[PDB]
Amino acid sequence: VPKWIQLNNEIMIQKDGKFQFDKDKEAVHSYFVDYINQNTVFFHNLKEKLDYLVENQYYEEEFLSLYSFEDIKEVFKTAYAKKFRFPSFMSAFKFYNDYALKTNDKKKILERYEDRISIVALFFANGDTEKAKEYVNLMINQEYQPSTPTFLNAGRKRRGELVSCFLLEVNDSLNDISRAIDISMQLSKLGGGVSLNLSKLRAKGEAIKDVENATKGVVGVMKLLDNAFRYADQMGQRQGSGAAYLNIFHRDINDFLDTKKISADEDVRVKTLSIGVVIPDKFVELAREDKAAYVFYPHTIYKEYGQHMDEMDMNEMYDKFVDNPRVKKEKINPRKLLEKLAMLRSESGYPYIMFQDNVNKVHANNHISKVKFSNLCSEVLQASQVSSYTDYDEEDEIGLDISCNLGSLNILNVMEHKSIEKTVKLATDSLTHVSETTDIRNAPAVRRANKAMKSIGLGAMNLHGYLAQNGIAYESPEARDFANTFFMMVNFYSIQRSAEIAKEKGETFDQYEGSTYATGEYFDKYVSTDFSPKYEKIANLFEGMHIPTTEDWKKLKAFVAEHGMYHSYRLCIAPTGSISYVQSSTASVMPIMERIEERTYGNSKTYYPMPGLASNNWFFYKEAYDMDMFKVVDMIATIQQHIDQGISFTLFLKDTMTTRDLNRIDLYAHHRGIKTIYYARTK
Amino acid sequence: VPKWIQLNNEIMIQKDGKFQFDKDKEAVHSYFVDYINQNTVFFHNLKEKLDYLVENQYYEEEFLSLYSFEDIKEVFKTAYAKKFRFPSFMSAFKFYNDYALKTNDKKKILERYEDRISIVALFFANGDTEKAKEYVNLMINQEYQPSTPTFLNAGRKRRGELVSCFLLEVNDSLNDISRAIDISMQLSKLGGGVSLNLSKLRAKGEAIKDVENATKGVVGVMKLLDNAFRYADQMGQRQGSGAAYLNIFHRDINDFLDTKKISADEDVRVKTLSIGVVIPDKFVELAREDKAAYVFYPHTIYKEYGQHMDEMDMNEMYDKFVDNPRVKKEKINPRKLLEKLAMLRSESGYPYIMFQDNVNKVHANNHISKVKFSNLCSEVLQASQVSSYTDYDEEDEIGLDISCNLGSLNILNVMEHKSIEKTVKLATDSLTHVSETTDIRNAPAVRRANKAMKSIGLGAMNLHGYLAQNGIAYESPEARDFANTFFMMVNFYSIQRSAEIAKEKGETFDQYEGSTYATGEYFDKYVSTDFSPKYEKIANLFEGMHIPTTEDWKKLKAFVAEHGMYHSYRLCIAPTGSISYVQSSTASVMPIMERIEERTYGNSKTYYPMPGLASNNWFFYKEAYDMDMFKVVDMIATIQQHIDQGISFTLFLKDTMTTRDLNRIDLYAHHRGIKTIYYARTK
Amino acid sequence: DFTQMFYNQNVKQFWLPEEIALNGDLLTWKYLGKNEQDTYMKVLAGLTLLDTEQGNTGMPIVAEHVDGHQRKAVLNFMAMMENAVHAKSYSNIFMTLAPTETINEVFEWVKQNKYLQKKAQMIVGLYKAIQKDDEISLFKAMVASVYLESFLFYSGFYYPLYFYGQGKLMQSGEIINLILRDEAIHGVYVGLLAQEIYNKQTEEKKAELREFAIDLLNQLYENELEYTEDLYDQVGLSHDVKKFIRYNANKALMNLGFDPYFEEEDINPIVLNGLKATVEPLKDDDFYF
Amino acid sequence: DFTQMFYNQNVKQFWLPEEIALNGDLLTWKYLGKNEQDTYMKVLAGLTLLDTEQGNTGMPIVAEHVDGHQRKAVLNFMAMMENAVHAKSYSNIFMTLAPTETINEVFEWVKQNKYLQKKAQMIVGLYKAIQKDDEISLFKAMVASVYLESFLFYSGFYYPLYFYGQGKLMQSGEIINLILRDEAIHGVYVGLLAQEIYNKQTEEKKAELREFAIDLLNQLYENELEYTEDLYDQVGLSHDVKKFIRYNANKALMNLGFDPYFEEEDINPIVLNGLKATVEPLKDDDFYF
Ligand SMILES: Nc1ncnc2c1ncn2[C@@H]1O[C@H](COP(=O)(O)OP(=O)(O)OP(=O)(O)O)[C@@H](O)[C@H]1O
Ligand SMILES: Nc1ncnc2c1ncn2[C@@H]1O[C@H](COP(=O)(O)OP(=O)(O)OP(=O)(O)O)[C@@H](O)[C@H]1O
Ligand SMILES: Cc1cn([C@H]2C[C@H](O)[C@@H](COP(=O)(O)OP(=O)(O)OP(=O)(O)O)O2)c(=O)[nH]c1=O
Ligand SMILES: [Mg+2]
Ligand SMILES: [Mg+2]
Ligand SMILES: [Mn+2]
Ligand SMILES: [Mn+2]
Ligand SMILES: [Mn+2]
Ligand SMILES: [Mn+2]
Repeated sequence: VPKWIQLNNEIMIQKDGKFQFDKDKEAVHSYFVDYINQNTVFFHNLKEKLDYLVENQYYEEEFLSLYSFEDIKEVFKTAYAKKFRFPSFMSAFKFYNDYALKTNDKKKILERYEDRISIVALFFANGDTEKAKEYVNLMINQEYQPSTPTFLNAGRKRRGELVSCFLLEVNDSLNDISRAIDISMQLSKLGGGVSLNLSKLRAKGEAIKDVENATKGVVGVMKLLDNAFRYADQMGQRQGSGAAYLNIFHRDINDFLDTKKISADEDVRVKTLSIGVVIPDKFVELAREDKAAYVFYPHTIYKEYGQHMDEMDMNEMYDKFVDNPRVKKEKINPRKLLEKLAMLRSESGYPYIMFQDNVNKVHANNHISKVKFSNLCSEVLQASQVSSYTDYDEEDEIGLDISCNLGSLNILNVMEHKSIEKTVKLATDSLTHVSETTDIRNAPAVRRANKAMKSIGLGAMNLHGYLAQNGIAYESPEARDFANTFFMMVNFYSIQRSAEIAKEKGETFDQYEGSTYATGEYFDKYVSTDFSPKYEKIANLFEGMHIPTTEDWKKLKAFVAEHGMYHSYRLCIAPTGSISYVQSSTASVMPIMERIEERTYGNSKTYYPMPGLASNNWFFYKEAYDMDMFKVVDMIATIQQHIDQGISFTLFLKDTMTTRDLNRIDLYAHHRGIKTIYYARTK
Repeated sequence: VPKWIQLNNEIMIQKDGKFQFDKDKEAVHSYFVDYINQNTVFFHNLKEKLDYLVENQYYEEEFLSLYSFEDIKEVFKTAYAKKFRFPSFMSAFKFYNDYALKTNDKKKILERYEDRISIVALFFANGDTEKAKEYVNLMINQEYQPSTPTFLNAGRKRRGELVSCFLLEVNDSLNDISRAIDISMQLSKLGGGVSLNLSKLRAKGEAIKDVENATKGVVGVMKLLDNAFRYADQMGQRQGSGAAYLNIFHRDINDFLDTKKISADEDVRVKTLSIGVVIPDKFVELAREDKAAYVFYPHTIYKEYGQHMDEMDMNEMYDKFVDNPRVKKEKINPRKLLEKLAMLRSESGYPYIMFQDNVNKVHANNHISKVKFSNLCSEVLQASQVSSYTDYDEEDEIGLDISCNLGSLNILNVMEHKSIEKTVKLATDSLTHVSETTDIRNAPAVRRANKAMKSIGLGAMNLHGYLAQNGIAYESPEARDFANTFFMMVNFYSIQRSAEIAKEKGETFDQYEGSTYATGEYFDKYVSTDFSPKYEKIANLFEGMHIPTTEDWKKLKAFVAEHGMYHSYRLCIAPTGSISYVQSSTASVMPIMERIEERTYGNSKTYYPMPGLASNNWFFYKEAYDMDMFKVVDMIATIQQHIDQGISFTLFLKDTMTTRDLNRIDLYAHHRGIKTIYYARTK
Repeated sequence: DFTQMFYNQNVKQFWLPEEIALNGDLLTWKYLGKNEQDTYMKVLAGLTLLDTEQGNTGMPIVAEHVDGHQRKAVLNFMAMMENAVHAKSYSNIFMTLAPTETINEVFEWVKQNKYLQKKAQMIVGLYKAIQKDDEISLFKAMVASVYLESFLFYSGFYYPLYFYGQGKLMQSGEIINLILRDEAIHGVYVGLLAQEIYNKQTEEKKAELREFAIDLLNQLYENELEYTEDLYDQVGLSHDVKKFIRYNANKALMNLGFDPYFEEEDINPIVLNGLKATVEPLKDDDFYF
Repeated sequence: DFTQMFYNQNVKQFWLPEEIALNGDLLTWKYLGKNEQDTYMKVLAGLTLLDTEQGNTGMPIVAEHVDGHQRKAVLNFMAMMENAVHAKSYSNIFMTLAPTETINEVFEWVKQNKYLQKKAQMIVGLYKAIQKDDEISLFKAMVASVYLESFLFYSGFYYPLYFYGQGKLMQSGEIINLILRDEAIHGVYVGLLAQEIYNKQTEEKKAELREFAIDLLNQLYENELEYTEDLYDQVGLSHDVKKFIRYNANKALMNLGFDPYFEEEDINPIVLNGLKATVEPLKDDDFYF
């Protein structure tokens, strides 16, 4: 057992009835005195290091060639002047095991934290030394964290794509299904998580070229996609991850759900394909009134109306579908379907729940399309247009496939530096740069939507960490007040930066003129409701920072009207799995699952306390499972009212609560305006 | 139970110790006087029938519009003038259950045998009334039988494709793999059996752009193809059938074979994809000498030499592969691999065995490409060039994917009518028409190969029926002499018709100038060796027909040199599974499995005696399992010497014999020049 | 050819009542109508009473007369499951859903019920008629046993499976599914032992044993139809239950190596949702001809 | 007052030999002398015979005659353990350590060994003499069963325990300890049932039953002495084993409620060292907040 691992395991050993949290710090020192410095490759000067990394195909020549060597050296010096120290052993371990650049033999460390941050900053700035230094100060203060793809791969020649969330629309044809399989394989090859909408696909027992009972339904397509994702597994590094979304009014919805049951046969169950269910308000109304619902055959609806079932508003179309004899449908019990969803989420955490009307009643780009499905993490909610992939030697009709750009603000570090505006604007600029530098040659609709929509996702993390280190309970009304104010400022500065980029470049996102930003509707609740903190403690937390008022929001609305907005979407709160360790932050805006988490690496045990955990804030670091899920829903809705896309919202349940409690949480989330529900993790 | 069912079951009720074969005839009468005539749909005249079939989307109106109604009436009258009667109940039952056109609800019979034959003939003639009458006389006499796709689907609006088998070359890339999956689904949707050569795909543990041990090998692609064929299953009517072919020198050859082991795990086992193994002469030489062999990693060979492992001759490059340190290889025991092949064929009948050198030592189009794999029935052996399917928005390099049209000569009916020449020429014309009117819009390499190669497959059926009905034992040297003479005549007249078509159209198949037809090498054994019958009985059997001599072959060689050949490939002997029932013929050139076969249909059981089975020829209808497989190999080699493509050669084994006997049969087949071995069916 | 394989499958299916918590069934039980609760109670008591006969007599009597140490061990294991596991499981379900007085009354009713008694006594009669060293009488008892395991239980299993397939009474439905899975393998195993005896007989004796089996099946089937209407008409399910009885009768016949008696029928989808050749090395000179 | 706690103890002790990997004994077995291996094989074969008859005959027959479904469930479970678990475990040991010919030979040896045949004849004879509703014949068979459980096994158990205590053949020894743990509770349980019957008798009848028990014990004891000498003389342990069987004879008597018969002796200290989630329906009030 290594010395740092012993020093880390000494945390659980209680002295005077208290955990030895400070010992973790010592572990970090050991982890750097015994391992990191010994296995870190050192060079006589930075010029030699850069030459070795470029020549050995570690870095890219293009992004480094935009700067003189003096500017690169100045950026590296700015990164190293902070003298950044990892506060916990797990932060440094996760960085140097997951993100630090290693030799081809994986035994030496080529990149420190400062080196990786400097390289990512130089990639972000695209030739501006001052902008690169600003990015270096942003990331070394740990105010902003690029996502795992961006942070890991920026500036590296041997790399995947910087985007890892991809949403694909699948049209109801064999050509479109095969193209979807191909694109899923290509994007999993790039290292991205792929979500596919299967609602347009006709159900099982439908007609193919006017022969009856011929379609295999969406379950056969799910089997094909599951095989494709198993095959494309990042060159045998990570398990291929894919998601499939189906509307709850699709007839296959039960069989869809049956793919996640344990009792399902081998020809029914898909193991590497996550599933999500899109639930329109009509289904919730039918379940609430206990009226029996109807699941429709999509191809009959398409033949009758010329549009797909998921392309029209089910609230106004459901009665017409039911009363139409030419539309084929099957009787179901919506309450039984809700109970089945709750039971499946209890067993396996699936499916993801998308409340379609909750997403689309605040969607700014409904003119382009309504949000029909979400991503693999159930937080990307954007307009998508299906593509018509025709036969060979025939021109395809390329639509819009969602691929947003991830990046997370560290709420604790951002707010302690009183730099919400600067961090949000710099993160928006970096996300815009990464979106502009993304070029996928095997996903035509993804590339077209990246060029047109210019959608980015700016998330936040360390919400619970910040609240606990400031003596605020996550379920307290003060925490929701802080979340409201902080995320309203984040939205304000994100919109301001998007409008500034649109003014500078002279271009907005495609079909912006029809958006609620152009019409000013988006700013309605912002020009009438003041989002300043209602509690003195939160106001003192925001001291030293200008909180945008209704007049500021009116000025921003006028600015957007005059200049437009560069990004169709700006904010989405991703789970932030492993980057939260490196940043010493709690994951996403979720409450912490455990105060101290026990992990097993190799044959060794390691202990990670939550950041800033001590005896004084032990009570404020309440575990997520012990919390009331209604108050967690309230906080997530408070944040969601300022996020244009969704939030990865995992439910944290105890083994005691039943499926009725899960359904109640889901229905309260639907009532409170929650757009997506990610997971049902049972303790 | 139906009256005809009782009459057919009365065959096995012996009277005076003999089977009541004549009862079978009675059954047909019943089957027509109680079911077919009552279930048939009669019109006032042919005009009303044709109009009803045209407007109700049963028939394509284009092929019928090329004839005036008087000509169509004359063709139908020619078909009905023969007064064709089905001699066995099973012939009529199979036609009216599998090939006769029925209504949309399948409650009535719209097409008689004469109606189907007339429609197929009118489609074949393409506006020529005299040619349509010739086709009608050829098919109503049952001298020639179009394949099941062509016979069933010719002239139908709801038809599929007329091509039975498709062969795809899969290049070593994710884009090519995805395109192969798409094309396999498209062609299975069209109803054709798809064969894919996986020998170019790099083995398991190869590098995908400098990251090693990343590839899943051919087994992952096999699983993808298996799921694709499961999904595309002819709209749920016929199970999707696919074939995978791998060279025996591929490193994955064991894992390949492990896909068919009955103890294989679900993550490896493949159940809807047939497997074939391509064995060069080098492997047989290594096994014979008991020298340990080496299987190779295709990607290392491609990197070192710039060509795929199956793209070059292993007999001359195996030592270079072994001595090359930059080529990666694994040690295997070739005798152990042969024993594994024999055990697998005993257990499940797989893999198909393709003796590559036996195919390519007489292959006439080696300049275009060597034959690297076979079809799903292991009788199509043609040159194929792999396609380079590139990224989206990039032009693809379209290669040649094999596809040929099947058609079988009924040997008994052809020789009874003394019309080898006329039947062969008319069948060649019909297959040329089927190739010309075939246009597949989702398989580009298949379309290009169909347009360029113009390859057709003219098979033969009722070899054993003709031999047994003429008092010739199938294993006798007289039977092999008859096969030699008959198939030399078939080859002569097929080459003559191909050259005549090339002369009349002024065009040959692509790259004909480099073929052995152009250089005259193909005719060598035909201009030096006489293939006239060596036995007086066979010569009497061939009386009334001009058997080509060496002078006729020299004249044909000169004619080909002057005019060329329209078809790259002309003769391939398919299994002819279910259409042999309608023709009252034994399946293909294979010996009969059983004298009387008991088949269960619905809740009833039926007995089909072999065509012409009686007391005097009971022992001439020797069952295949009771026959010496070495003499069957001799027969198949004798036929194969006159067939440019392969023959679907099924091995018929007894349970008592061991895997050593199967290996001996395989090695004798390789020694005798057998190109492919189809199945190892054990009694 | 089969006893060690069945030994393995039996012992790996071992389970105990305590593993399934039953109390959460009260959350759906309270929402059923009186007729539904009545039918469930009566069906449950029917299964309990029949399974007790199998534990006290059916399995032990067959174990006694069958020769072979390994067969006796498998049969002992099956008898153990009846008495130690199944019987306790049925009792647990009852005690959870009904008060003591209600349980006593239901058992009094089902104990007096004409259709339950007819089948229970028919089966027990054949077990009591086994004679030492007489394989014909043993075979007849094995047929009776297979009919109980693979056929007679299923008019009863229908209802718990029907609820289980709807999301109702899931804990007791899980228990019933485990019990049913044991009875299925019991029926298959005893069926193979019966076929062994059958195959030792002359052709005339075989035809006579077939007539016995079909005649017995007919008597039991006609009583099952009456039993079914008596219990299921009040909840409107009898038509579908009858299809399920015939489908399971066919399985019982197949267990005894006999042809199916009834035409194939589809089953209620809710209930459905509830439910080497000798290797010889190449010796060389096989490559030369 | 006791059956329920025995039921719970028996079912919680459930095990299968496959839970214990035996390849670890391969070397300590290889290292034993031919005499030691011979005695070991024969000892376990004698145990196998006893468990075969206890499972096939003894426990099922006692189960048949004892009243009460719970008492029958315990006895049925014990019967299953005898032949489905205990007797089979010995074959697992044999198949690991010995070649097939040695296994075949030892099973042939049990058939022809006069002491093993005599003890089986005596014990099984008493089992088969039980008469329905005759409590005295039942008592006699229960005494025989206690003597098998708590006395007769021990001439066999000595040797695996003797090795286990020296750190030899410890995987096989683990199996044997599990078997011994079972037999100890089986002997107590059957002993309590025997005492029930004995306590119903007149003083005169009791005096006769004690005579029966002591005469039977002495007869079995004298035979076991000869068996012990026959097996253990070649390994030098006969006198030590004899002390062990006398010790256990006293335990058998005590299980029957009788005073110890043999004087206490020091036993070899080596041998002493050898010892889904819950589902509720959705209410209409769960849709409003
Ligand atoms: N907690 C930590 N986080 C990150 N790096 C660390 C940490 N502890 C030590 N190191 C690394 O090890 C070096 C030694 O640091 P130490 O605590 O011994 O003193 P120092 O004054 O920071 O040293 P130096 O002269 O290297 O700057 C640091 O410069 C840094 O590179
Ligand atoms: N074996 C058969 N094959 C094909 N069609 C048959 C067969 N048997 C009967 N039919 C059909 O059923 C009709 C019944 O007539 P059948 O053969 O009994 O003799 P028919 O009335 O004297 O006239 P004909 O033989 O001249 O048609 C036939 O005309 C024919 O259309
Ligand atoms: C992407 C991917 C490829 N492969 C295998 C199958 C293909 O035959 C083979 C080639 O993939 P390619 O698509 O050719 O990958 P590449 O072109 O980026 O890499 P290279 O330059 O080396 O050609 O890699 C996998 O096994 N799994 C995968 O996920
Ligand atoms: Mg379409
Ligand atoms: Mg490549
Ligand atoms: Mn039972
Ligand atoms: Mn049972
Ligand atoms: Mn025992
Ligand atoms: Mn015991």
